[PDB]
Amino acid sequence: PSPAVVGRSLVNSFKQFVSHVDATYRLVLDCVAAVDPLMRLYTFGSTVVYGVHEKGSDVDFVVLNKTDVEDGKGGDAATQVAKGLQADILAKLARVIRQKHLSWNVEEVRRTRVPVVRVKGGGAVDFDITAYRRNGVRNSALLRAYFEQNPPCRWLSMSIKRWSKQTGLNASVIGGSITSYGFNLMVVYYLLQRNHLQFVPPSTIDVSRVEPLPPHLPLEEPADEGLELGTQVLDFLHFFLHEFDSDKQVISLNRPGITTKEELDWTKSAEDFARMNGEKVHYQWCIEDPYELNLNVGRNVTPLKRDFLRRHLEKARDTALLTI
Ligand SMILES: O=c1ccn([C@@H]2O[C@H](COP(=O)(O)OP(=O)(O)OP(=O)(O)O)[C@@H](O)[C@H]2O)c(=O)[nH]1
Ligand SMILES: O=c1ccn([C@@H]2O[C@H](COP(=O)(O)O)[C@@H](O)[C@H]2O)c(=O)[nH]1
Ligand SMILES: [Mg+2]
Ligand SMILES: [Mg+2]
Repeated sequence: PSPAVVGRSLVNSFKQFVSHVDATYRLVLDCVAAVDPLMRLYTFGSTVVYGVHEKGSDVDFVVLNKTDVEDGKGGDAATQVAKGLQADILAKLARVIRQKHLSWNVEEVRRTRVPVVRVKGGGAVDFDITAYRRNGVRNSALLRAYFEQNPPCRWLSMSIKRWSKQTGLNASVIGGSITSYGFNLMVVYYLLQRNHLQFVPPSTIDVSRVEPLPPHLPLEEPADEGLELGTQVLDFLHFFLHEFDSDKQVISLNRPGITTKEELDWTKSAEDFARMNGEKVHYQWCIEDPYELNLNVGRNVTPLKRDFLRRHLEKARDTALLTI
């Protein structure tokens, strides 16, 4: 197709999306007050990034203490004790949520690097609780900060996210490699390279100044019937197929300009020594975490999943990201 055609099939595909989180936030703070009344609740993830709440999206919360919040720029420990601490306080809160809401499924998730409690209410009321981590709110505010720069870019984002679940690329789907977060990191990196955004050093995001529940950010329709959205997609996909060099480069918001794998020691050699969650890390598709230490966000992109990613980045160019 063409920028225009793509733009219209996309605005068309979102048209019933354009047709209240405080209540959940409140519901949840109930259970935290019960565990410890001095304990803060922070919202993060797409709600906070986009300033809007989508259907098919959950809500991400983290429970923090006063001093975790005042240490607004501290890192998150990746020690075993940190993980012990976080699991101890999320077991109690889970116990409390179950004990206040019998219909709800409260699953204490332990597969992960980051201990999380997963809650389904049935009423498509969904959410994840984590404890004692700042990086979650820090990177969402960092991505929020950027999206406020150029608010219509949220459409490029939402368009990429939805397609990634649909393609089976998103970490939410079996066989998926990159989280929704990882994809936002690409959207932004791309827009940076192309000058639609101004660089914001990650270290200026100060948790002691973020809002626990930030204000809504009106999402408005593309007022050119999609031409800007359409030409950005066609270009985003061109950027990742023909401009970004996955063998020598790292998608990163840590520096403006290029970051190489060489300078990070994200190399073949590294892979042999590397391990994350009692398992291999891959350095095929490299996405540098703004805040975590030496964490590649596409560590699951096996040499084969890098095939599918290229495979899909090409089909998406002729299917308007699966809409026509
Ligand atoms: O590898 C990860 C994944 C997630 N996160 C933290 O979790 C937040 C939400 O993680 P999600 O990947 O669930 O993304 P999302 O909420 O933007 O979109 P949906 O797929 O839910 O519609 C992210 O924005 C980030 O703060 C990480 O820090 N690292
Ligand atoms: O670095 C991370 C990774 C995960 N999570 C939380 O745990 C859930 C599952 O993580 P993942 O399995 O998508 O990596 C996410 O929705 C999010 O709330 C984080 O806060 N930080
Ligand atoms: Mg989420
Ligand atoms: Mg998630």
